[PDB]
Amino acid sequence: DEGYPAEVIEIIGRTGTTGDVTQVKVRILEGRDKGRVIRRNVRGPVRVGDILILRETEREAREIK
Amino acid sequence: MKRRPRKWKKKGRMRWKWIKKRIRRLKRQRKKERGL
Amino acid sequence: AAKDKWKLKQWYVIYAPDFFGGVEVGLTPADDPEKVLNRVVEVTLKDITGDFLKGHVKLYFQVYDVKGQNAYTKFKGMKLARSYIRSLVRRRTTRIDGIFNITTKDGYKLRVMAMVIAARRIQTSQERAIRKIMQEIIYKKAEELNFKDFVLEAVNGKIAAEIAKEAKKIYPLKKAEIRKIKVLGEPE
Amino acid sequence: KEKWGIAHIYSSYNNTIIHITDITGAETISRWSGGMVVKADRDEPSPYAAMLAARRAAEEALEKGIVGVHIRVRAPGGSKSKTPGPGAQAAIRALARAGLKIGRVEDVTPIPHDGTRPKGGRRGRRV
RNA sequence: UGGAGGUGAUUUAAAUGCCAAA
RNA sequence: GGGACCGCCAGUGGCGAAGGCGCCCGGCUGGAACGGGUCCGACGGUGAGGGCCGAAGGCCAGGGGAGCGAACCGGAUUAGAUACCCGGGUAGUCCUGGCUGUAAAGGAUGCGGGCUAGGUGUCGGGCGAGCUUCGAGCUCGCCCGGUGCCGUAGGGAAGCCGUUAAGCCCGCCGCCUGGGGAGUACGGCCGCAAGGCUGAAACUUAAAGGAAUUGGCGGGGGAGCACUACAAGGGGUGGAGCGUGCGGU
Ligand SMILES: [Mg+2]
Ligand SMILES: [Mg+2]
Ligand SMILES: [Mg+2]
Ligand SMILES: [Mg+2]
Ligand SMILES: [Mg+2]
Ligand SMILES: [Mg+2]
Ligand SMILES: [Mg+2]
Ligand SMILES: [Mg+2]
Ligand SMILES: [Mg+2]
Ligand SMILES: [Mg+2]
Ligand SMILES: [Mg+2]
Ligand SMILES: [Mg+2]
Ligand SMILES: [Mg+2]
Repeated sequence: DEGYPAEVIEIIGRTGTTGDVTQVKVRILEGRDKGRVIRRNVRGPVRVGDILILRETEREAREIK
Repeated sequence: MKRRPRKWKKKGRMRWKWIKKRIRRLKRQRKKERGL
Repeated sequence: AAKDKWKLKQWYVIYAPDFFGGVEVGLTPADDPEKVLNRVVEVTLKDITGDFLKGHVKLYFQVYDVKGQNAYTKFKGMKLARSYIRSLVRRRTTRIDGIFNITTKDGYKLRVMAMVIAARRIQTSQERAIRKIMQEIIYKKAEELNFKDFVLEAVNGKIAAEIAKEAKKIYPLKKAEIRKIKVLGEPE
Repeated sequence: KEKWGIAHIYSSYNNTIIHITDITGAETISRWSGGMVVKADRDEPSPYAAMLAARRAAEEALEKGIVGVHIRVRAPGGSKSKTPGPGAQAAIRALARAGLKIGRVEDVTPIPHDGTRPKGGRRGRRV
């Protein structure tokens, strides 16, 4: 309902039609899946140590090269 | 018909298969007009 | 209404046939005891006897008799897993198959599929010789034993060991197996 | 003791079907497809639709006493494609997250030994 | 290093060449 | 219950004159390689006329009909869409007995014989040596016959070919003589039909055709770049009246 905080640990690379999306790896900080590491797509500038708020934690982005 | 493999090249002409079909259509008509 | 129709079902216990131990293998729901007949259940050999080696052997049991909440089964067929056989077949080896129709001592009709893998490519005459050896061994075993003993030796690996030992004289081998068994008819 | 069932998963390029039955295969517990959870034809084969359908099926099965399942996943096979669509693994993962135990996993796509001829002529689709 | 084969796929629509050069 | 088809193993691997031939067991039958102090004794090569074989499709009689699918009937796309795409569907594809005799039927390379550096794979037979779980097994070397690659002399317009010649020599048969008109007209033979084999002229034309080079282009591939490109943003022009430049009248 209020989402789950996750923390950025690694930057993978840019993607998207116009290069506007970045793929990152995050570690969940709260909820049922605390501690798990999954990769995600993020819009906007981001750096290591940022914290995202996820509305769901069972979708994982397709790996890029 | 006799083979002329030079005719199958496509530069500056239409496809040989369809020229052959057109000729055969035209030959049937002359044959039918002969027997009458 | 739909939840009402579900509550009418009862759960029946399924047992393995007599010569496999007659142990419990699972439960099936059904509203009328007659509808349980002829249902088929597949289990691995590892469940019947604990050993992590024979986990790619699959057995089929078919229901024939219901008494109370228990259903009893008969042996129907055996098969090896697809991923296991698909891993033995490689390039630069040779695969020999032979499919035979047999009758046991007590008039049971079986069809048996056996397979052999050789270390390299071989000539077709050597394939024919190996296939002939397979046919001889299987016919003799079928004439020798009863249905239950034949099935037990077929799944325990004894027949395959005999076939490999006999066929090493034509070419060194990599594997030898009974790939598949299906029961075709029963005595009267 | 333990009531175990079977999850049949059918995956193509156009849709996904998740069908939970009992151990013998003859009695149906639940059955959900992609077109029952999403409204766009374009989204029927997507992984997210697979997750939604799998969750619905798992809940319906859990309420009726099933504890775990064995999984049988298939493509259309036959003279059609032999490769499962994108929604197979997503459906497999969502069953375990919903509370069922998972048994053995195998694929049962039907494969011919040189059978019937495929549609499209001797040149195939020309797009 | 340079070659020869095989099996798979390949995300809407998109026709034409006039004044000239003289 | 039914009709068609034999996956992986499978290999510039095997067999056949070519077309073609891939589930297993049994019967009949054709050809080739190797081994050979065996027999005959030039019995040979090519082959005008003539004969037989010959993918798919088609035709004539009788069966069969699962899947696919000319014609055709619907749904879309489009300026139109007699198409490409989607849902159906007759002939045909399959079996028996005949006719037809055609393919980029291409190794685009007719067949027999002698000779002219090497190197390296693989299939069949034989010989020698060494191993071995004693296997119709494994490794290495040599001879003959098939089947691939790289290459010296030589050849060639070049691409390339090179003991599997497109090299040097000894034979026989077939075919060609600038581009079109034309594989047409007329005559003849063959076929149930569809068609096959044979095959000119009047006239027209200065090139047609081959192999390779430098660029330019692709609704081909890769690598890079730009606020007169986009993405993320801030402000606008296009609607009104007026200043000024241009077309027209
Ligand atoms: Mg020529
Ligand atoms: Mg739907
Ligand atoms: Mg198009
Ligand atoms: Mg143009
Ligand atoms: Mg159609
Ligand atoms: Mg050919
Ligand atoms: Mg040899
Ligand atoms: Mg050779
Ligand atoms: Mg060379
Ligand atoms: Mg004539
Ligand atoms: Mg601009
Ligand atoms: Mg912009
Ligand atoms: Mg204005």
